[PDB]
Amino acid sequence: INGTWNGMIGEVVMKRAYMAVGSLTINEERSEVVDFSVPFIETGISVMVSRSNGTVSPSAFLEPFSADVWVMMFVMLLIVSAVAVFVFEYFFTIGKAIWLLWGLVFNNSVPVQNPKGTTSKIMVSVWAFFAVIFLASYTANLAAFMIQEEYVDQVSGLSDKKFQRPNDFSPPFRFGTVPNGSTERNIRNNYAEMHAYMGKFNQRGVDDALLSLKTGKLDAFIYDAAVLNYMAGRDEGCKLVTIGSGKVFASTGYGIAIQKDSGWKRQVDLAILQLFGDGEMEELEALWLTGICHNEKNEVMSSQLDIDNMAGVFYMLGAAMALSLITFICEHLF
Amino acid sequence: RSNGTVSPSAFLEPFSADVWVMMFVMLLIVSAVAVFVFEYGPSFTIGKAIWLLWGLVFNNSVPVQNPKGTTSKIMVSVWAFFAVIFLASYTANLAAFMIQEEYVDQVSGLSDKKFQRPNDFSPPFRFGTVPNGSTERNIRNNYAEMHAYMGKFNQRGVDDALLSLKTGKLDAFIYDAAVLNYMAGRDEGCKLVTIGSGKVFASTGYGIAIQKDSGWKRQVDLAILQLFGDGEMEEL
Amino acid sequence: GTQERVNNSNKKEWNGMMGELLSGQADMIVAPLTINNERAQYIEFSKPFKYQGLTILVKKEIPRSTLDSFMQPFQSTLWLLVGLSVHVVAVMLYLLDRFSLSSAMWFSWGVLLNSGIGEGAPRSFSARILGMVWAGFAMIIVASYTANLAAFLVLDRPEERITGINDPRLRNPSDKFIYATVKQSSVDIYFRRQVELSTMYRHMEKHNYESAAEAIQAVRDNKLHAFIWDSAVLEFEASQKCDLVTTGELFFRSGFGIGMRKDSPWKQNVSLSILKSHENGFMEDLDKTWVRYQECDSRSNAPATLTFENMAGVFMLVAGGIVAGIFLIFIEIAYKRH
Amino acid sequence: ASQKCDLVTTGELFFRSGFGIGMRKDSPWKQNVSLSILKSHENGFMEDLDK
Amino acid sequence: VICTGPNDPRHTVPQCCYGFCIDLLIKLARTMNFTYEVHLVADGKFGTQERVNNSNKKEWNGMMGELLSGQADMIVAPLTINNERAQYIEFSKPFKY
Ligand SMILES: O=C(O)[C@H]1CN(CCCP(=O)(O)O)CCN1
Ligand SMILES: O=C(O)[C@H]1CN(CCCP(=O)(O)O)CCN1
Ligand SMILES: [Mg+2]
Repeated sequence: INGTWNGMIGEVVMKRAYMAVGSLTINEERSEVVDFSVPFIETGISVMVSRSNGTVSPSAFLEPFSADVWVMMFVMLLIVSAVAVFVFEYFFTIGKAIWLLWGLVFNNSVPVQNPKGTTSKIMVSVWAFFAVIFLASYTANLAAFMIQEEYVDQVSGLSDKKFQRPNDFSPPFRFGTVPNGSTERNIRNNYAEMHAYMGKFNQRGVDDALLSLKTGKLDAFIYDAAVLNYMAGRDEGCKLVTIGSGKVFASTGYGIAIQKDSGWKRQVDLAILQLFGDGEMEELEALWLTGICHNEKNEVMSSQLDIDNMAGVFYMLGAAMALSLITFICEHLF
Repeated sequence: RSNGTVSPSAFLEPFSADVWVMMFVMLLIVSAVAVFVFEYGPSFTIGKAIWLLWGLVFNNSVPVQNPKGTTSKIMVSVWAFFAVIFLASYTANLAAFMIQEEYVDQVSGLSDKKFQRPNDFSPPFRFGTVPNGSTERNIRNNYAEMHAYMGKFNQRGVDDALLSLKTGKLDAFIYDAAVLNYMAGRDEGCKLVTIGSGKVFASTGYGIAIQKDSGWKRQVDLAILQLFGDGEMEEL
Repeated sequence: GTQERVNNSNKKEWNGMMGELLSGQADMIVAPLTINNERAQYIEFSKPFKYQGLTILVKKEIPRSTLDSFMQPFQSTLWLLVGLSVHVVAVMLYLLDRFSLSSAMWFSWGVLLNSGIGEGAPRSFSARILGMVWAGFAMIIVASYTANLAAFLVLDRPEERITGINDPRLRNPSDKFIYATVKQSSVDIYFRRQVELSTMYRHMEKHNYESAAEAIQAVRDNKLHAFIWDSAVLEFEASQKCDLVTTGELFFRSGFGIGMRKDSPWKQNVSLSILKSHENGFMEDLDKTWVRYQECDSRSNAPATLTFENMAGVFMLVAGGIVAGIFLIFIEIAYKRH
Repeated sequence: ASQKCDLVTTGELFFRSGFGIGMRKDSPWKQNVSLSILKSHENGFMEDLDK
Repeated sequence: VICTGPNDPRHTVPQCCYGFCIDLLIKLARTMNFTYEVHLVADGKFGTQERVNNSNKKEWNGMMGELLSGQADMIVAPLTINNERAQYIEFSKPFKY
């Protein structure tokens, strides 16, 4: 400000201090007055979002049995009906037999007309046993499939259609960040339309942004990677989620500021590299930079069913109704 | 370690007895109400209605004759809906009740009838130990019947004893606590387990042997106590 | 016993059994007294007569079924949709039969659920296919409902209890978990001396009790969440009263010894006596007489049973249907007469 | 693991490090190279390259 | 860019190479005026410190050995920064964490 520096950087430049140990970010402009050692922690521009349930499965009802199994069952039923009708004739039509078999497969939900004989009765009993086994297996597999997990939205590190052109989505994406900071300046310098769009959302304070995200008034919070990671692990639950470390924007790190020509830069760099190699960095991160939900795994949730979940079955019923109407119209002539 | 099966009475676990009695009373009340309502060849009877309701409850498998009344049809439909809901709930609860885990017999340890009175039990417990050792002498000095019984189960070799235990040739292996724990921590799978640390017979410890009247004993003891207090013992 | 400042002078001194032994008011300490470095620098401990560690007490609340009503699996929207769809299918079947009545409605109702009263089957090919599709849809709906109910019941388990001292819930104190202690014992010294345990010590400093009995009673109630007293006492309490359980694993191995002054002509004899008692079997007899006995064992948490919560809703609807039938019988008879 | 559909990178990251340009000691390029790397990181060239 | 190195016959057949590292090298060359001549490491290994059948003499191999010997002036590749390699050569600020 006004040419002169300020804070830890200013004190180091003014010669009243030799090093500045703390959460200092390494940048090009700041490296022209002081010398930075190898960063001991990585950081950047990250986005925090909220977890989504995601337990819908419109086609789940077809999962238990593959199409080949269904076709084989249909062909076997047709063959059994034909053989039964032939046996009955040898000792009432094919349509009646197929209707009876269909009713038997679906737990005898319709008042079918039973045939007369002994071989026919034996075949009907065998088909009933097969239908019972098939229904039990289908119900068991459907129950097994009903277990659903929780997923996280896939964002390609600030390079998604939701961030470049949010207007495309009917519920436009609402992403915000704290203004009057380095993140806002970097976003404005790099992108123009995105900055103008995000200007409408100027949440002030990390706590305010977290509260807005939890309530739902905001869709994503753009901030520093390290701060977001620290805040994620100290949340009441596991709703807040940070994108992977491989999709951060403007990667940088935290370093130790030293005078331009001090002679300790090599020693400190070697010491930090030795600490990284030995393994104390992981222990320090676990001891300090780790919350209750930091290592939490995706839980298993059993949500209920709604109209959209029942998709397909209603579509199948509508298709059957349309086919019945078409057949009635066509056969009305002859 | 064992596996554990399902209890013979598990088929009644899903519903409490009060639920069954309430269902029976509700069925009786519904049958009586239907019989009364039917007033306003196949003569209707209370017994026939009760049989129809009972058959239609589980899976309406048995043949029944439906009533000719109007409100009787609505009553039967409501009862069928209740029966389907009840059957679905029972099946779901039974499926949830079939998830069972493993368990350990939890032997008291050298203090129960298993190691004292094996004859008055199922086929006698086959517990053994490696002969020619301090454990054998301790058992002989402290017990006589147990030593005589174990004399016929002399499993020579720790590895041999473990192999015999795995194949069922032995029921229990009596040995040193630390060695048994270390072996249990490296055995294939998790078939072998060790009794709890709170049920160990003739407990002792591993120490450092020093001179008869050396002055380093106090320093060594204090250092060991400091190591215990700091927490490095758990890490080691 | 614990070293603390008198708050009046700058001289610190022991309190309790340790202070009494040092003050000369006693020549021995025959009671549970863990051996630690702090207390070993002033008095002499004999060989341990009871090895133990540290455990945690848990209330182990009985499981309950989260299910409330039979409508949980399906939202009201699905119920309304199926109710309208059954009528739509019945009307379509009646129209198809007429072109090429209550019978269609009865058939639809008997096919959807298992009433068994929907007699009369369609004779047209289109009506036959529609009935087959309706039966298949009803079967699929019932199967989906049963599967969802089973999945919900299976995944309905109580919250996991504390596991050891490394549990993150313990490392991050909150306003719900308490896990107090006796406020003057070896546990307090151990937790204060720990380097990476400042948060836990600070949290426990504001809730420590005055005696083990009070802490156990509080745990039995809803005032306390956990107790970290010891293992030889917590296990006995759990065995005697199966209302509480012991969770986790021992994390501070130690033993009980006999306390005596530095210059006492009994240390060697007492240690030899303790060793002889351990070897011969006297200690085993004492443990069996006073410790090795229980009243009610433990049982792994089993699935809950459907209580009258399941009855609520279902029997309410049954009663409502019976009332509706009793009310409508008169109207039906009057309509028939008219 | 993005163009195979049968390989998965399961686990957490350990021994965090970074890729750098190696040169001989006392070379008149270290400062300029590091400044260029920082400028590329800030401008967004690295993001474009990664994409 | 032309890319001279061994194949599999110890001939140095010149292929053409490209990618992230090549783009970064081109950008660096544009920023600071200097020409380049890329070639592949004959050994084919990143580099480590090993012994020899003769007397115990420290020596590197791969890219590190080539750079230390003097056959190359700069290394442009996915080379990690560690204490062992930092005592002999100088690393720039990381371009990928
Ligand atoms: O630059 C630094 O030295 C500090 C300051 N940072 C705050 C970033 C504020 P914004 O998100 O850009 O508005 C946190 C760590 N680095
Ligand atoms: O006393 C010792 O010096 C050793 C010997 N121990 C072997 C015990 C042999 P057994 O179980 O009594 O037959 C193992 C550790 N202590
Ligand atoms: Mg049926």
